[PDB]
Amino acid sequence: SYQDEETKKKTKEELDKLMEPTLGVEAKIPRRNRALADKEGNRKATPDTTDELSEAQIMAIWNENIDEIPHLKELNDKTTSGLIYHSHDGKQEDKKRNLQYVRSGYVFDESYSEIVKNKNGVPYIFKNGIDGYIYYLGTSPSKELPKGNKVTYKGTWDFTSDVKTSYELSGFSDAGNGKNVAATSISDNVNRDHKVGEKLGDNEVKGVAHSSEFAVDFDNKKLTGSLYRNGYINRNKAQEVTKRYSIEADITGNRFRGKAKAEKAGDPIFTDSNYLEGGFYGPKAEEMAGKFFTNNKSLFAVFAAKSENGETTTERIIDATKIDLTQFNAKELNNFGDASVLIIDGQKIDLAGVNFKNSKTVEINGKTMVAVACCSNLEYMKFGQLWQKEGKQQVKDNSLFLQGERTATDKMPAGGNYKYVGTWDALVSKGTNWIAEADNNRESGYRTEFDVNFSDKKVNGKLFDKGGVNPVFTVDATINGNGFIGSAKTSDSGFALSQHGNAVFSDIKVNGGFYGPTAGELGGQFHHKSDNGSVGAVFGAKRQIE
Repeated sequence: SYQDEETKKKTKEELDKLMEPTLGVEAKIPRRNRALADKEGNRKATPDTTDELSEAQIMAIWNENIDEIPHLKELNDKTTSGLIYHSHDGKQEDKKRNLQYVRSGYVFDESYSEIVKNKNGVPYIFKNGIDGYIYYLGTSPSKELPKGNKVTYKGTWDFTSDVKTSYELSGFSDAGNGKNVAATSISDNVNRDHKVGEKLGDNEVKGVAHSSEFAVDFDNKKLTGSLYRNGYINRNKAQEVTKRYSIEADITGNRFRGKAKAEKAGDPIFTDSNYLEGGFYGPKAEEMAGKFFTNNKSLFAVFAAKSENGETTTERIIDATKIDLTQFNAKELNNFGDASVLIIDGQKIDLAGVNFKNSKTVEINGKTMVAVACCSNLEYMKFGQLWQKEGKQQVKDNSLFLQGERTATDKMPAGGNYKYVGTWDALVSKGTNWIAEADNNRESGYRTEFDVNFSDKKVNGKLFDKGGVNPVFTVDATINGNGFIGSAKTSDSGFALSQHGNAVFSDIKVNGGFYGPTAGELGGQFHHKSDNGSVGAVFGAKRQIE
């Protein structure tokens, strides 16, 4: 007498490329080509007057190890200067940046000469001076966010302009003033080596280099911020602190999208941007980082900041877990708030498809990955199998995954009783390998039934084998916030898979979540390893009517 409640499909958004989320972003610092001839060996009527910034030069990056600074090894291998620096290298006050989950700013060779000649030996590329990148990179995109109307983050920002020989900028050294090398946060004449609070000697130090501050309103999913330039400070010269930008953004998943507003009029490079995007990093959003690109393409900027502590109450926004089927342990997956996407090496694998469950095969080189994702009636979560192919078919790294976009806790139903119907994937390993495979045969297939009492804050569930009359697994759990937690178990008799004893499981931890606008979807996992008696499982179910 039961069927899927009819809910409105999740609204599909199409992001401009720059607004797509990534672990990090980098851009090369522009350098004017000073060569006098072109590649065919003919004299240029005029030398280049520009070296532009473009959206194509703004690259997504995805290194897992943040201690491995982007391009740092490449720059050391090719340097003839021995003058390699980066914004976290600790050698000056402005390069002491104590972040745990984020790295940002710049990495560069102070003086690198690039001269490319054609086959007839004529130079058609000549660039010299600072060589490097502006960037940010984060790790562990946040799965929980603080509660509250104002959480403060403090940190830095950094930037590179483009190049134009007509630029007449002030405040920048000859090492990068826009004419031959971009004006950057490397060449800006700011306070780099005196700490906040110092006196020189009547002059108080108010800031170091380029500082950022953000006020995040997590409960309204909004944030604002400011970006400051902290000028050179001397005995003969008090510090000029100027605000260059105001920032506003809206939060989606663990990301935010917005704008940067230039605070001073008439500046040829510090101009408005409609293209600001960044995210929260750390398990509980202890840090944030992002970038923007001005609308006239004069500037690519990055920023990074951290909150004072937590210590703070958080609400979970995302589940994304992989259960490995050879060790039966779990690991976190990168996810930005879209459960219908699997993220591997910065490549997004779309999990949706026309059928009830769908297989996607993709080479994220050098690995060739297969994902089998369920299901088409689940809009705010996905689960299934993930493995790597090796010939056809020797399977490698076999695993299960679950992703979901959690219900907001204040949108959790307040009582009472609802039925949830779905399916599941699992591997039980005793002697033989017993498998569960997702299907939509709710009569005799691999069924999952859940009764959820929101009043009693109790979740009860049954998980079936195909054709079975009784469930091979049951779960008892308690609702807390927008998730649930409890235990899975077998019958006291276990279940068969005659020579060896049945598999019997008791008290296996089950973690689950509620997904969607009003918890119309739920899902969870449980895993356990023992010799003998191993099991890994993911499940999902849709709220029913009648």
